This record gives sequence, structure tokens and C-alpha cells, in this order.
Amino acid sequence: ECLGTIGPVTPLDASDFALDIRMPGVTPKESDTYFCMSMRLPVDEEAFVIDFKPRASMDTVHHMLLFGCNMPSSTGSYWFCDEGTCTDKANILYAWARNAPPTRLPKGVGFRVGGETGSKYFVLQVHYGDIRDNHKDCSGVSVHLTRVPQPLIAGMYLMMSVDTVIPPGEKVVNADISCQYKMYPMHVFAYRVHTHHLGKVVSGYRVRNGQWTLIGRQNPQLPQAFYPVEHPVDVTFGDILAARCVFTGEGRTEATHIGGTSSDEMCNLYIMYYMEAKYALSFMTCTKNVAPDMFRTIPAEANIPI
Ligand SMILES: O=N[O-]
Ligand SMILES: O=N[O-]
Ligand SMILES: [Cu+2]
Ligand code: NI
Repeated sequence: ECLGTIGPVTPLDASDFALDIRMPGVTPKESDTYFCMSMRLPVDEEAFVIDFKPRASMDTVHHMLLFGCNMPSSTGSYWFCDEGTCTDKANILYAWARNAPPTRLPKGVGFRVGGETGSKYFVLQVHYGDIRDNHKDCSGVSVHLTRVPQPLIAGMYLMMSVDTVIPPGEKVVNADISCQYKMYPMHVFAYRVHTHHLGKVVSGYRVRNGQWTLIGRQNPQLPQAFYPVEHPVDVTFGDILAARCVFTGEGRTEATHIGGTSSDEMCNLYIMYYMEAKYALSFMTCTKNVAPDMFRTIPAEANIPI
């Protein structure tokens, strides 16, 4: 429901509070409309996002995304997300998908927000799929925040292409992404893939001593939630992280490159990890392809579509 007089901030005890991030009674007019709003953190000192509860109108909402950043794109009450999520780096934290219910964060794992370094804003993205009561929508996510230092820190290792070109009518275009991991060990517990209409399959592995350990494999045309990892996977100083997207050009009249519009593409694998608080960092990114010849021994599963 829509909040009203009671406010978005709910105390749970002396150190915990829930924060409801809701669309400010919005009303769409077209199909596939993307709405976005932001919420400054109520505390200025450091806190840990320890849990998420979805509050979605199961009739209208296709998916939701929650980000953490410091410069939301619009100082507005809400905006068309085409304008942008964040001017700075948008950190993904939560992803709700309609027909793919999210898995909870492991216990003891939490994101670092606020303080000197952590995110100062939450930004919410709500995709509306199908559209007549003239109702004002307040769908969103309720977020459990604590000030208690969590022993394990959640983080994101984003893997993304940039230089990809998909020629028109080209049967198979591969986008390889590879990086050497150079931090304290991390443990991947969930993953999410992102592609636009041209992607067929996305796969992420850990290569250690020349052997591929599957992190995640998915059709990007399937709902784009965070799916849990079958068996938790440690990546460690030395290991190489490797991802491939498979694209088709068939159907397109002109060549497609990486971009933000629906006629552009994207090969994004979001690896969600946790680290020991004392070693932890919160976000890593790989946009390089440091070991391209290594992809010669990529598992055949990464090329056959699920
Ligand atoms: O992450 N070694 O069990
Ligand atoms: O997923 N649209 O860039
Ligand atoms: Cu995209
Ligand atoms: Ni382990």
C-alpha cells in the first residue's frame, strides 16, 4: 500500500530500521515504462543493508532493481530511467523478478552503505509491463538496515563488454571478458545476467591452473534476477575470471554495438560475492580481455544455448 502519514522509516530496535523505498504514487501511460526515484540514507554514519522485502503489485510489475550511488541522475521526485540511474557508478544490490523469486542474503552478509565511503543514496527502478483504475502506484522495496558491523561484507564484481560489435545477420558473435583476480579471496553466492534481445547465452567461470569452474549460466531472455550459485565458489589472488556472451545478428538490419538504448547491446554478468569484513571491498569491475587465447579451452556448454 501507499505509506502516508507514518513515514518511510521504521525502527526495529535501537540499532535497526526498515526503510521503504516506494514510487511516489505514480501512474504510467504507456507499456514498458521505466520509473526511477531516489532516497538519501537517513543515517549519515556507516550502516549495513542486511535484508530486502519486495512490495510489488503482482498485476503490474515485471521487475525491480535497487542501486546504491552518490549522484542520482535526477533531483526529481521520479523520472524515466532512460534519463539514467546514477551519474556516478550505480551499484546493484537487489533484483526482483516476477516469475523468479529472489533468494535471501546469507546470514551475516551485508552491504556497506553510508559512512565516509559507502553509498549515500538508494535508487529504485520499476519496470511496468502491462496496462485503468487511474490508481497511483507505490510499489517498491523495503530494506533492513543495521548499524551493527557485519562479519561478512556483500560486494559486486561486474563483468562487462565494451568493444563488442555484432554485424547484421551474423550467426554467432562472442563477447569474451577476462581478468586476473588480485584481491583477498571472495565467495560468489549469486549471479545475474544482462543482455538485450540479441543475447542467447551468458556464462561466467573461475579459471584456476587452467581449469574452468562454472559460476553461472543463463539465458538473458529468461527473467534477469539474481540466481543463487549451485555450489559456493571462491575466487582468489591468481585466479582468472572469464565470461562469454553469445549474440546473434539475425533479425537485425544494421550492426549492433554496446550501448544503453534497446537497439544497442550489453554483455553484463553481475557476480555477487561476500568477503571477510577486514579484507572486504565492495565493487570490482572487469572490462578487459586479458587472456583471450585462454578462451580456446572454454567448456562447450558456454556456446550451446540453454
Ligand atoms: O574458499 N575455500 O573453501
Ligand atoms: O537494458 N537497457 O540498456
Ligand atoms: Cu541494458
Ligand atoms: Ni570456500
